[PDB]
Amino acid sequence: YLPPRYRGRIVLTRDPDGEERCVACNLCAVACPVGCISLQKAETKDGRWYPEFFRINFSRCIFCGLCEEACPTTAIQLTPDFEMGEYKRQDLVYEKEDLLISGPGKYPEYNFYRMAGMAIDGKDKGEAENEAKPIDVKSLLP
Amino acid sequence: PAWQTRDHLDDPVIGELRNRFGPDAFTVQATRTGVPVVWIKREQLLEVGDFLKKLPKPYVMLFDLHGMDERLRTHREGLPAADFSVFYHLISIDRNRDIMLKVALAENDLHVPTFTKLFPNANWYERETWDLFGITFDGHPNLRRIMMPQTWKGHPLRKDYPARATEFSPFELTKAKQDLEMEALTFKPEEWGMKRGDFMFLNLGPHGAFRIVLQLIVDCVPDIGYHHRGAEKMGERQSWHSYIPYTDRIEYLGGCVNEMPYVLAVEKLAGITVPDRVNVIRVMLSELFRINSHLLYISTFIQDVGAMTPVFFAFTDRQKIYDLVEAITGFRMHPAWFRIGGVAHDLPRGWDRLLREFLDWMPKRLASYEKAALQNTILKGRSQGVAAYGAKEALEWGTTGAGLRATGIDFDVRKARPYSGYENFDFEIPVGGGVSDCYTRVMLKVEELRQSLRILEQCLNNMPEGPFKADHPLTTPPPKERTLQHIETLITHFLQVSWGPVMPANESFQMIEATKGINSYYLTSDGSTMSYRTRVRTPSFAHLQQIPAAIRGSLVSDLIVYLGSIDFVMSDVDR
Amino acid sequence: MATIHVDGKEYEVNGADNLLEACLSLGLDIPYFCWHPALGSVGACRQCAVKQYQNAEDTRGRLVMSCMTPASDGTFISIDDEEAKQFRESVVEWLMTNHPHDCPVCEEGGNCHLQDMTVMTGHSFRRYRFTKRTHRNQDLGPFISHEMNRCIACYRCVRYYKDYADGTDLGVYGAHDNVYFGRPEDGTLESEFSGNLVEICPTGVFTDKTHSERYNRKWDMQFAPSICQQCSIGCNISPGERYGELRRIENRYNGTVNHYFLCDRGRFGYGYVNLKDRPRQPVQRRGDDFITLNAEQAMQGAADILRQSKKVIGIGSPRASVESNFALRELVGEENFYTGIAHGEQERLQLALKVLREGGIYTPALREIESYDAVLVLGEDVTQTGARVALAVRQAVKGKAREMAAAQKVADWQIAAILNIGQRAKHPLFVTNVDDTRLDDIAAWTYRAPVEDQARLGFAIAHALDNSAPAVDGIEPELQSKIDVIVQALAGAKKPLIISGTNAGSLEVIQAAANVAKALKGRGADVGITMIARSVNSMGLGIMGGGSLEEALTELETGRADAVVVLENDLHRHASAIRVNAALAKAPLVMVVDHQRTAIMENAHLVLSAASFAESDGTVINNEGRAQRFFQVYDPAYYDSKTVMLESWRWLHSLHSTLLSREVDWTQLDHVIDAVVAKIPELAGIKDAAPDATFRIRGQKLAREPHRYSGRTAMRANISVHEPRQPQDIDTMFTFSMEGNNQPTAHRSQVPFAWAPGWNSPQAWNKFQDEVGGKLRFGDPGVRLFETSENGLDYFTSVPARFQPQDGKWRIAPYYHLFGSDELSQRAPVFQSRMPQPYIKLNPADAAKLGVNAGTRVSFSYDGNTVTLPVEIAEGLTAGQVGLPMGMSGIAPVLAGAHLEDLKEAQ
Amino acid sequence: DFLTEAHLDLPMEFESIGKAGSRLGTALAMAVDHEINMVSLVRNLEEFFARESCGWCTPCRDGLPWSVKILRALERGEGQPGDIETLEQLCRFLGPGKTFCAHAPGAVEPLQSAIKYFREEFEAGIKQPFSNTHLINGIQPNLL
Ligand code: SF4
Ligand code: SF4
Ligand code: SF4
Ligand code: SF4
Ligand code: SF4
Ligand code: SF4
Ligand code: FES
Ligand SMILES: [Ca+2]
Repeated sequence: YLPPRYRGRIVLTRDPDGEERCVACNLCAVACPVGCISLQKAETKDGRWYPEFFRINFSRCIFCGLCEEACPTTAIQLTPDFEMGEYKRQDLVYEKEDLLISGPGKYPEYNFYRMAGMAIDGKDKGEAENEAKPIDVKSLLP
Repeated sequence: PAWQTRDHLDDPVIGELRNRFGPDAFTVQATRTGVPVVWIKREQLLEVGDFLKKLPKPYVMLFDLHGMDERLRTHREGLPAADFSVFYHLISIDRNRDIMLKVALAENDLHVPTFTKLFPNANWYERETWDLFGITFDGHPNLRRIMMPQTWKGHPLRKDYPARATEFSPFELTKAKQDLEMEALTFKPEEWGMKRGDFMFLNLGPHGAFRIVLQLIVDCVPDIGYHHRGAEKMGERQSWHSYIPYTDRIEYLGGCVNEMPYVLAVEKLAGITVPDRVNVIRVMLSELFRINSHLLYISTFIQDVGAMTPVFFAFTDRQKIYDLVEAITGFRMHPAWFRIGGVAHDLPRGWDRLLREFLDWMPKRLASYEKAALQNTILKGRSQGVAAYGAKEALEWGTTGAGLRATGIDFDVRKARPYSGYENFDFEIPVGGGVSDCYTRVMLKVEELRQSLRILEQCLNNMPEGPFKADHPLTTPPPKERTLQHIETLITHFLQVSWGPVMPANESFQMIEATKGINSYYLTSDGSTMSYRTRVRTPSFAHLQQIPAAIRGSLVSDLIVYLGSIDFVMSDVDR
Repeated sequence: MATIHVDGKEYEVNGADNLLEACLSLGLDIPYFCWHPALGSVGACRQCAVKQYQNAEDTRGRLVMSCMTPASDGTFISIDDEEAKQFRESVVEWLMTNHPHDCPVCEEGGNCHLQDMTVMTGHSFRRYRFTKRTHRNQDLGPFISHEMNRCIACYRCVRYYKDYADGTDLGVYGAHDNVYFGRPEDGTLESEFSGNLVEICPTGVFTDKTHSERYNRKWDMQFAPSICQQCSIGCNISPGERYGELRRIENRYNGTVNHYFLCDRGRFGYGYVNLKDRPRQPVQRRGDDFITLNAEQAMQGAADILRQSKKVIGIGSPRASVESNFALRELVGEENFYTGIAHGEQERLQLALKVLREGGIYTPALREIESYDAVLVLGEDVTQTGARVALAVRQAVKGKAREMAAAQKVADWQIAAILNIGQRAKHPLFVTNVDDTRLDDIAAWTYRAPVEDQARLGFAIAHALDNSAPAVDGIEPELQSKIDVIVQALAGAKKPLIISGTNAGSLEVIQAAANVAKALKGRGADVGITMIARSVNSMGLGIMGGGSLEEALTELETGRADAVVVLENDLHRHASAIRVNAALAKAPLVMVVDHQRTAIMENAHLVLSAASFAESDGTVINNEGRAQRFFQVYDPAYYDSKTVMLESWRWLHSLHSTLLSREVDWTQLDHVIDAVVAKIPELAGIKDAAPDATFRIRGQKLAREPHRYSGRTAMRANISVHEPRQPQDIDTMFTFSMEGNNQPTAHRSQVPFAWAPGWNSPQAWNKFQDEVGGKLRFGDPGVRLFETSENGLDYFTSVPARFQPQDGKWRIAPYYHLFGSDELSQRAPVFQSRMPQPYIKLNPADAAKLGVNAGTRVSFSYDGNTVTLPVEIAEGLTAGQVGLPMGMSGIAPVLAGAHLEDLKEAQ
Repeated sequence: DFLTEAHLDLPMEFESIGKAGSRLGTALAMAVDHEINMVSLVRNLEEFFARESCGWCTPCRDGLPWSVKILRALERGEGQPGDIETLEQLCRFLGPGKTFCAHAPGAVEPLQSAIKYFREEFEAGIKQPFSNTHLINGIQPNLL
């Protein structure tokens, strides 16, 4: 039996539309006291920021959860699962394919791009939350 | 507010110091430590110190002695010109007041007279200051390195000394072979302490692992520093928010008790008064961890000097306390749940039924503990008069906690200097009959465990409503739901977790009653997002320093019983 | 000068300054957006509000703006007044109503002035519940991305671009809360100084597009103080590295040289460092096969063949450091050392050096240029070569409006009042080129002519200023009228500036400019002279000396030189490609020490993996003569362990010791600099350019990384989970780590990056200066090698004859481009689209005689080769001339002043 | 600034209208009868002033549209309890010397007088409670 807030294995989650939630903002990497996160930003032709690589060194990780609370997209979360063990320390280094799970985890509904002003596919300018339509300077109305 | 900057000129100790040494003989610093801070010259250190020892309500205890580098400190308005400094924290129990004396030093002349004649507990503190800084204490009998080994070149708390292990060359085992050969040839050069001497010199190594060199008891010399983790140095290389996990590991049984003095001290630099719900939540988690530590001390105490068959049921009760902690915070040990301005989350919605189940469960077990320990004769006969000390010995060696309270000195921090809203609770302070020994200390802890359960009874029935985080711009991090929707809250959260919160240049100081003795945090801000100096006063350091004074005239079995009775852990001692 | 009372305390400040720049100099934090130290005060954002009292007894005063308020004697202000604090919080609150939720995906995040001021006011709670305004974006070209939603309408971008930089294609559109900053339509920003908008804009509207391909936050950067390598001006820069690749180029404040601004070639031309084609290991040829060697093997292998050779010659480079050329000179001897530039380029460079050292006329620094009252530009197309001088000359031309405003008692910081008083009045600026320049919008007169005609106007101005100067017979009355206009403005100036350079390709233009400066010096004027050179260390290589590259090629093809050590030089730019490739095939041993892949390394026998400026240390000497030190940014061996990239001076010194005593010597940087000072007295100042590797700030080494640098236990964890040791620097005072010092008040001149508590943006440079907009607190880095000589020169009497066209022969008129003419930066992929198509420019009468129009591919012959180019039409180009783009792929800069024998339509 | 029936029988001079809390202006007066809702009248006024801002200075360019949006909420009946105290703060911080010219001080002069003399019609707009945030599952909020 584990409580919901248990600080075991670190995963990266997904949007309800099915895209990866991480926007490679590097706040989780800097807020970690042990320095166990390395990542690089990439950008799609759509314009969506996403991580080119995501690397967590689980030999160094102390499972403090400061990365989860730093994340402004709810992408990185700590799950109730302590079942880890390896013969080699090199196999404690997890890449993005070992971390990205198929769903949204603890926060089923939050999508960051719906908040964001930046324009990606499916959300042009004025299609975000509390956002009006763009008015051109050449418009006849004063 | 209780955090605003004060010079404490209305404290009555300054006026009699003015009438004794003149107005030009010292200099008063305005801090947020809560105590007067006075800069004296090193030629007057002993005169000022022995004057405070025979005041009509005298200062009897040297709380802490350590140093600061101060060379890279840019905000130094009002202070005298110093290249290094040594601070002396003194406590008067009868006035319920403290004073801090600061001696300024130059970089070429790191020399100050030793304080050991007045206060005996200063011997280990000056050795640490000699170890971590390069201040020489003239007149010290055995001024050797107490943390690092004896061939370690360099003073690690100097600001030119690199903090990280990666900055040095790795463990290539060039020095491991030499340290192994040195350890294999363990011989006495008559330098490891006083060592006057026919005599059998024996090293015995046993809740923590440390070495002691004993003369067969004619002379005993603890060798510590085997658990030095550089926690104080770590404060210089971490932001105020990201340092919080390191606080939890100063004491393993402490948990959220250990985080409490640090967050309260940071909140004084930030100028944050927290809401009432934060106060009751923090007091709740601290009394849960205090109960867990006390049950561990009573459990382990009954096992070594008695039959351990009935008391093994206490593991199930500690499992219930760990399940309640990881239901609230998330993780069983090292929660790192206290935040600057509040806590990490709100209480989850089923907390009340679990706490009520624990409060219903506990009195039957507690009364079985009282029957098992108060009425027993064998352990009582093996614990009465076993390396005892009194009130004069306690105040000399800086012994606080159940030790000091077992003598007639009624001194708790939760009643004398209320913190975290402890003054709105109904609890009693148990006290002994003037003799501190192994039976009296355990009996006091059983009484404290019952008072802790009374505090938890008031927390469940008078849990108020409102936020779990203060409304203040330095509350780190902000509430997450506002961060996920509002740009100004997102901007504050962005800079706080990355560059760090900016604490303005000041010095804060908090003392709390810990699970074992009094634990404190003395923090200095130079205006940056990291601490300039972090000082952690742990009571176990004083408690382990006190043992050669009391054990002299006893057997090795009495040493093992005395070490098992004192409230010492080596993670606290070495930090 | 003046004394003001702030928040009860009392301070001494300069009376001429306003209250914002007074209080920021004292370390009092006032928030601000629309004010800039370079741009002046306009009063738009209303963020700098303080409460002002009439005297000490007035308890209730009024809110004023400190950027718009003079710091007069007797001023009583309160920054921390409660009503002032509430209003300053409200200004941030009003800006936060329309700001997008974009900080995780904003490239300004962690380096954002709006983020810093929002925290500094203490506004963290949103009350506004209504909709936000949105804007669409524009395409601004390959360098700058556009996101108008983040704009706070501070007007800094338009005030920089139109007023300061004199760009024409950026403006403000709309009205009320719908104001839009940008271009009238999409397209590339035309200004050569567009890239300073990323630092000037306090938000993330204008961001670096070259950095957003490989983005990282500022706290993850590794910084070093460096010098720009793209031309001779010597702008101080702060390059940032992450994961072994150079990421962005930042401006490094230097109050003597560049201050807040860089040019676009410096800011965006760094991509050649990040090429995959660069050599990373030493490579030795074996017939057709190639063998990879380590550092020890390469030195022992090279010195075995070099011991058997009978004569070894050395070819230096103008783009190599002073320590690298000297080490090459020490290895072959000074009798065998050649400079690597052509003889005609060498002759113009030593004459340019002669007038600076022996002319007796002071040569101004780049910021001192803005104080001069008249500017004559002879031959140097200065916007395309030496672009920051053109920015400095625009500010000098605005000095007339500052003089009129000072007479009317308008303060120096009130910029909109000064501009209103001015009304297109300018200090006189006279430029001469072969075609139109980018300074033509502000020039009093432009003279488009061949280079001998530009020199002949220069000698005639000197003869009309002094009777002893030699005269130019044959001047027509139309030109004679204009010469009188220039002479009356020059002689009537209190402080004239004379600008020329080596890029015109004429010895006579440089001779004409020294005659004008001499004639003004005899009149009593405080005259300055400025010469622009070609490369980053052109002036340094000229002070060292040596024979020309043509002499070196002679010693190869006449058999006497058995071996040649080429150092960081692609010889095709300086000499004919067919001659170079033939003469390097006769040599038994050719050794190249270059960081870039060049064409001459195909047949070379040994290549050494030299380091670029990002991976090296050294001293460069700029056009002024200032010796400046550049420091290594990152260790390239840290990430890739097979990388054997060493400094050029470290490779050549070790080779000399293995040649002498068979033992390699990996020397330290201060030993090489000491060796320079002893042998060459003219380079004695380079010792004092920077301190040595034993310099400490109270026992600490200067830090390269910010204190919150991340990923220490995960950066290299994909190769080995065991953390390696941190790279150790024995050459310089800097450490390859964050465990060091970067305090604003630390007693040093070399600042790797600016950061302060509460100031994460480029506005943190105010904490490092003595007064804001002034000099660095403990002095700007860099030292002048030579002082002004006591006595001057004689008048040059070598007046050229007037230019005459010839049938068949076509003179080559040089055209320069900021994004194409420089050797390293044209290999950047972002410069491939910013550079224009290759062309050939013809007079309309000459294209009518040839029978072609715009767009026709025409063929010509240079040195027996054939190049076909499409024709462009140039009305300002005089007949008999032919415009070529210098320094491109195919057109060497040695071609300036050459002749094209044959020209006909391509078939 | 608006004036009442009690403010008649008072001379049309600059300092006489000045001591009555208003400005004499162009001296061309406008009468408001009992059938005009004051909130709608002020909303029309602020809409003109907001859209006629030149856009140079922040408290005019961004402060005045916030006032317009609050008044539109008040006119429709969607006003929240912190709205009227925001209008008071806007009037204080858009006064003389705080903005770049006198446009913004002239804009808030009808607004502050109409709240002072006709607070009951502005208070009638407040029919909805305060909420500017939406619930997020898995995150407990900070309960004030
Ligand atoms: S996991 Fe979260 S904090 Fe880390 S880079 Fe991705 S979005 Fe940013
Ligand atoms: S849980 Fe803590 S140690 Fe582990 S990756 Fe996250 S921040 Fe780093
Ligand atoms: S410009 Fe600054 S405040 Fe705005 S989204 Fe970017 S980082 Fe955040
Ligand atoms: S684009 Fe940037 S610099 Fe220009 S007005 Fe907007 S915020 Fe200011
Ligand atoms: S002017 Fe020259 S040195 Fe300065 S940034 Fe431009 S190219 Fe670099
Ligand atoms: S107050 Fe005046 S200057 Fe400011 S935005 Fe309004 S109209 Fe423009
Ligand atoms: S900075 Fe002074 S009003 Fe904008
Ligand atoms: Ca180096």
